Formats: sequence, C-alpha cells, structure tokens
Amino acid sequence: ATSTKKLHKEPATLIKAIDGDTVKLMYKGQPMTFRLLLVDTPETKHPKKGVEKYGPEASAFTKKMVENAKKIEVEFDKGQRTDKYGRGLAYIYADGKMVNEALVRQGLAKVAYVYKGNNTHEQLLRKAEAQAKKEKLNIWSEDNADSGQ
Repeated sequence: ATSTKKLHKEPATLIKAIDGDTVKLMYKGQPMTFRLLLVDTPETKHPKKGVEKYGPEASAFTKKMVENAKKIEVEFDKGQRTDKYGRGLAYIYADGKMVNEALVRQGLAKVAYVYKGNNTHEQLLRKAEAQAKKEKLNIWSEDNADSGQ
C-alpha cells in the first residue's frame, strides 16, 4: 500500500495516563511518557466560561482508551518522536482505536501541530475537531471560539 503515511506501528502498554494528551506507556519494555500527536487537550482551567477545565474528561477519556486497551500501539511519525519535555510524540492506538482522533473527536481536544513533519493525520484531527465543533462536543459546547463551531 503506497501511502504518505509511511510510519510504523509499535507496541505500548498502559502505565499511567498523565493528561488528556500525555500518557505513560510501556514501550519496548520501558515506561515512557507519550504525547498524543496532533492533539491539544485543555488542562484544568476555568470552571465557568471559555476553555473550561475539560482536563479530567480528556485525561480520563485518554485514560479510558489506554486502560481499556489491552493493546496500545503507537506509530511514530516522521517529524519527531518526542514533544513537550521529550514525551513520546507519536500516533497512538488504543485497542486499535486512534486516541488522538478520539480525543479531538470527543471534544476533549483541539487539533494541534507539533512539529513540521508530524501532521500526517492533522487533516483528520482538524476534521474531528470540526466534527466535534459542528456537533458541539465538551469544549465545543462552550462559546470559547464560535467561529467554526
């Protein structure tokens, strides 16, 4: 299959969901704090209006997928392998489902952009964002932007 997406699936086991977009997984037999590619999850911000504290929601959704997954896989992109603090920046599958998408598809994330290179599914995340926007999901239930949502 000829594709722009010439990446590589790799195994990970859930150790500890750190954030909505940061997760310690076992990779190659060692714990590493992974980073959800193309994902922008909110921290525990304001409990009123705007970009609310949709952090536990995001984190627990990520956590959900990763704890629920018996198989977590990752796929390192062509940009970078490490983000934030050198977290492991990669595509992430949880029981085969894409965490990144699912987080931004849930309305617990926005489409980010990490590094020039790793954005091979950014289209999908922006689409999932916009999907969550159009349906108005979690963050998108807020008037934080209202310029696409």
